[PDB]
Amino acid sequence: AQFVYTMHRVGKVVPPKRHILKNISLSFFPGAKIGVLGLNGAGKSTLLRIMAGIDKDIEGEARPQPDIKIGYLPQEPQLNPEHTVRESIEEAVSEVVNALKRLDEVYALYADPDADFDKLAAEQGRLEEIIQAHDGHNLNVQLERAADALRLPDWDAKIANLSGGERRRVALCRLLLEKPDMLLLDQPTNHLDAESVAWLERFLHDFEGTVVAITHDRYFLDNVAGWILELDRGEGIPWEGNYSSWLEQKDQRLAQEASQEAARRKSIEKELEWVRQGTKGRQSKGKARLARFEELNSTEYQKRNETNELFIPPGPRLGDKVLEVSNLRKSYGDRLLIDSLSFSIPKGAIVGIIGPNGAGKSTLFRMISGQEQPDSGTITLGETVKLASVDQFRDSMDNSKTVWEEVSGGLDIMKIGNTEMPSRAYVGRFNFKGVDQGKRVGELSGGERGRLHLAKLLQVGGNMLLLDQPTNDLDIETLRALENALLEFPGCAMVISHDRWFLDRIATHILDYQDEGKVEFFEGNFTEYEEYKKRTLGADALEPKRIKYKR
Amino acid sequence: GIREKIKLVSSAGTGHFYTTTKNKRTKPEKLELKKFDPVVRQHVIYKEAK
Amino acid sequence: KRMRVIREKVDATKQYDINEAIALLKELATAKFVESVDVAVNLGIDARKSDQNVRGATVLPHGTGRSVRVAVFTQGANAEAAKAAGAELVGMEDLADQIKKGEMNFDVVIASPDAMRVVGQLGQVLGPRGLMPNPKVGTVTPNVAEAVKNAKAGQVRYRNDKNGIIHTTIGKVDFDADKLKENLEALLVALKKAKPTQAKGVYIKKVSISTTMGAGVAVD
RNA sequence: UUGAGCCUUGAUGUGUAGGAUAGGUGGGAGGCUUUGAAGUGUGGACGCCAGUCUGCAUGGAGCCGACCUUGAAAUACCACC
Ligand SMILES: Nc1ncnc2c1ncn2[C@@H]1O[C@H](COP(=O)(O)OP(=O)(O)OP(=O)(O)O)[C@@H](O)[C@H]1O
Ligand SMILES: Nc1ncnc2c1ncn2[C@@H]1O[C@H](COP(=O)(O)OP(=O)(O)OP(=O)(O)O)[C@@H](O)[C@H]1O
Ligand SMILES: [Mg+2]
Ligand code: NA
Ligand code: NA
Repeated sequence: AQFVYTMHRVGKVVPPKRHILKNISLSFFPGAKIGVLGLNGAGKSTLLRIMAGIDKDIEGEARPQPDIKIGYLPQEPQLNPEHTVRESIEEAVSEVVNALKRLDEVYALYADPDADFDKLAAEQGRLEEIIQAHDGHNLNVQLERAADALRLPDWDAKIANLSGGERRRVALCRLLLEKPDMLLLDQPTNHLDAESVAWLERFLHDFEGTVVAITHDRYFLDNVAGWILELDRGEGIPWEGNYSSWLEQKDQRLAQEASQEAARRKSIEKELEWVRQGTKGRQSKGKARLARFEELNSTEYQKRNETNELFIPPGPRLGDKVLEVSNLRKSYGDRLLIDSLSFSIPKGAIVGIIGPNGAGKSTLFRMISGQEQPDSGTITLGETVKLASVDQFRDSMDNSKTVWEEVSGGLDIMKIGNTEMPSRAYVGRFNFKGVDQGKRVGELSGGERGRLHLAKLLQVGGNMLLLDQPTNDLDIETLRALENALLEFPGCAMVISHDRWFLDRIATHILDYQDEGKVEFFEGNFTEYEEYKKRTLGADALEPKRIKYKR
Repeated sequence: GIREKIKLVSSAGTGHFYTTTKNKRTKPEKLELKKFDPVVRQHVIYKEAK
Repeated sequence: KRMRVIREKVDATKQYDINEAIALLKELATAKFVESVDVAVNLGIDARKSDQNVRGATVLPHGTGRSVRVAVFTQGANAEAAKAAGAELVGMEDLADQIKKGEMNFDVVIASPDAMRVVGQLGQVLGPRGLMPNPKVGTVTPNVAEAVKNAKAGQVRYRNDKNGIIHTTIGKVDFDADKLKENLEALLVALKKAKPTQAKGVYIKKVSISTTMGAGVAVD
């Protein structure tokens, strides 16, 4: 069984001397499915950037087999805002389109005999060969089939005027149109809804080539992965099994490491007590034991686990009238997202906003924050309400600035409502508890980017929160910390998310989008929402179709 | 000791490099200077490398 | 029926000589058809690669045994020459409105290297169909009689399957062993000429020859 | 008893439009089945749930192409696939 990829002694060093990856020796075999786990900063995206060939700085040797295609989807897929849907899409088939245009230019040869045959007719064969390498002529059908299978927006739509989920779908389609042999995915379900994620995971299970996927979720991982690469601090640990068994193994590993560190502390204290005694005569003391103690005094890497410190500052006191919408309606062109929506938000409530992609979830936040003007108006907030909004996109932070400068603005004392707070203490409240204040925004990882985003955008101190997909790149630990912080909140919050479990653990009012632009509002949590649906239900259970890619 | 060692590799196409240090934490952007290249005997751009 | 007996009759688990296989090929006389052939050859080429895709045309001593109606989309004073040189469908480039509508199929697409202003279907409706050829293939050139002669002689074009397989016709079994050997040798030498810049393994992974209803025997 | 590989024999390929599950070029004409059917009753398997493949039973000669308004054509073989 010839492998597909190999890494031997692969090591990476980041600023100062930090071995994110140390001695990672691995082989990737045909038909494999690997899920890469770890905390927010472990080095998963680093390892995939190495596997994509983008990073060659590493120590060791990492290489794929020759003439195998690696399709790399990062966790920051960039697209051309000028481009429309088709203008961004065809770049994945640009060879065929460019060659076809060249054929159109060449066809004037047989009209005008200028440099007739010995100069370009021979190259016409090379052009027809590059068409033949693909289907080429039946290309519009390929594009239509891909768009149908991935539920892409119509090609006339622009890219800036696109929802985050559909943006990720465009990136997925442009990646998979290349038709590679090894997929590298960096959180491929970042902004996807339930149907999109289910289709993607079925496709991944069907994929013939190798798949290496980074995921902070567990159910999609149980679906797709064949084995897990833990990727702890420094070292990568393979594992055969499911997420819960791997979790058990991980707790056992961390408990053993904690016990060994405690024993090390014990032995070091004992030997220090020995070192701090006198010679007692003209006898040994001994340099061998001194050397043993000096080498025993070493350094161990503590886990940079976020855990429960996510600091949501308390806003101003909130009256009973918080938010009210009456007959809200919004449409774009001919497709309408919200139609005759009315609801009131009692104080203290967490509102789980759910629905498919581009259904209007983010545009609702735009109206509430006042950046968009509804057709049917009647959005209102109580006079005590102070709004703090967290966007679906992090594209507002200066990647040059450091963490502390970007969060705090450079002022040593930070004002949060009534109380002045030390900026360094406030930043450290968001797990940047060391010299992590010095890291650059661009050099931060995706999960650290989300944490810094929350830190910068919760400082306004509003007692109404408008969080749009707040747990995008976060792992389970930061997710739990955020859930606890949201629970210990005096004000009220509206959270848009696609994590059903995270939304269920905190939501008190469900705002769910449906077809034909109806936004059903339900006061209650997800358990009683499901119970209400069961009480007044409809008889069927089959959502998907799982269309195809090939042919 | 946080100033790691870097070499500025000539863009003239020859293998020639000046060598220097750089704070890889506070200055992640790659260095770029117009230095003399004795191989071609012209001031050209040198870009940071490993 | 006759399959359920020729399956027992065949011994296709070996690799046969090109002339030790003609006897087994002629043994299929118990089958009822016109018994044309579908000789197929492999290649050590990657059809995912552009530079390994193989295409062209050949000339063979005998032909396919079926007339291929070739077109000539370069009308004008050369229209009479095209019609009288062997143009089974005389439709000029400016005369493609009515003859093109009337004829919904043909043998060889037009090839007019001195005049090829016609594109066709505006979306590859003819080029994608394969019939629409290009001059580099050997159809469009300054000569007009070349296309007519190729249509009369049944010059066959090579097409590259998804796995690099090339399929071709020789004709019915009424051709003799020597004629078959000559045509297969011509095909093999043409493939030798048209081997791409990459030569991996053997240029003929496997070669087999078969009838339209009978078995397919390797030629080694 | 197994694990892996290889050769064969099968089985399998639901986008939209289309008569209805259409893998790819074929390359050609009609063959298939009557060496007993286009079916009804029955049993398993697949099942993108439409459905086509299947072991049977008396009855055993009619199912598709060809015709085209679909990007493509009709398990109507052996193929190297
Ligand atoms: N040039 C640099 N200097 C210092 N630290 C850096 C540099 N580049 C990256 N880092 C740090 O390396 C760590 C690993 O980041 P990386 O993107 O590999 O993590 P990750 O686990 O894959 O992230 P995520 O899952 O959130 O996408 C982060 O803490 C990041 O701040
Ligand atoms: N200016 C605009 N013109 C036309 N269509 C627009 C415009 N702005 C947004 N849209 C479209 O309207 C819909 C509204 O989506 P929006 O960005 O409000 O979030 P959503 O789709 O509900 O959620 P998510 O961001 O989670 O995918 C999307 O389909 C989007 O592409
Ligand atoms: Mg150096
Ligand atoms: Na990452
Ligand atoms: Na949006």
